[PDB]
Amino acid sequence: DSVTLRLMTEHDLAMLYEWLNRSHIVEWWGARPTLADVQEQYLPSVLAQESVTPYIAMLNGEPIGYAQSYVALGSGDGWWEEETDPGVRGIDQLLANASQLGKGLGTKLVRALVELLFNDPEVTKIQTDPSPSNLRAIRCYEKAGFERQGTVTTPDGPAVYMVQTRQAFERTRSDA
Ligand SMILES: CC(=O)SCCNC(=O)CCNC(=O)[C@H](O)C(C)(C)COP(=O)(O)OP(=O)(O)OC[C@H]1O[C@@H](n2cnc3c(N)ncnc32)[C@H](O)[C@@H]1OP(=O)(O)O
Ligand SMILES: N[C@@H]1[C@@H](O)[C@@H](O[C@@H]2[C@@H](O)[C@H](O[C@H]3O[C@H](CO)[C@@H](O)[C@H](O)[C@H]3N)[C@@H](N)C[C@H]2N)O[C@H](CO)[C@H]1O
Ligand SMILES: [Ca+2]
Ligand SMILES: [Ca+2]
Repeated sequence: DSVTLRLMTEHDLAMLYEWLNRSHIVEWWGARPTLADVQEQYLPSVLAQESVTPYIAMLNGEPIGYAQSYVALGSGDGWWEEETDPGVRGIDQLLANASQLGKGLGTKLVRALVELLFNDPEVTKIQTDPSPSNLRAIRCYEKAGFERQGTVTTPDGPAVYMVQTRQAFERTRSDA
């Protein structure tokens, strides 16, 4: 059914810790953080100082994944140094359950996150940066309305820079 987003809290950290150690996640995210790693890195107030907002994806009253949005400009640590536009938001996300992968749930999560961010009238464009090897994530982002721009170097290595502008989001709301 319907994928929604709520803010992540401190109460979600043990669950997030478990998720980040599942093999389908460890593969693409990180790696293998301890409980204390997750607690000190993903505490919502700690993420705040990075301009990162954490969310839990919800489906039929159950938590099914983690997402984050961030302000690209001024990200620090070598991140997004050529950005000039404070309206740009980036996203990252994962699905908690291996049994639920490749069933279009990720596309729904991404669509829900993109709609959320464009409801901040200050947001001009959403970016994402899946690794070149992560073809499944790239295809998920494409189905969700993102377009591949090219390869950029990040502190996590080269990435496929993908974007969806507000104008593209407006134009793809109706077929009128
Ligand atoms: C910037 C970043 O966040 S980097 C990426 C982040 N996270 C991860 O990779 C964590 C582990 N993976 C996940 O949590 C999830 O797979 C997500 C969120 C990346 C994507 O969600 P999913 O539900 O699996 O994707 P969804 O099914 O909606 O779409 C994936 C597409 O790739 C295709 N696909 C499925 N498996 C693969 C694969 N192994 N290789 C290539 N393509 C694949 C699917 O068929 C679908 O395309 P199609 O509908 O045209 O046939
Ligand atoms: N100052 C930064 C802050 O801007 C922010 O950077 C963002 C990262 O989090 C994202 O990576 C995450 O998602 C990836 C999956 O998409 C995982 O492969 C990765 O393991 C995970 N970390 C990047 N894709 C985009 C960055 N802008 O968070 C950092 C540490 O948490 C801070 O140092
Ligand atoms: Ca505002
Ligand atoms: Ca239209």
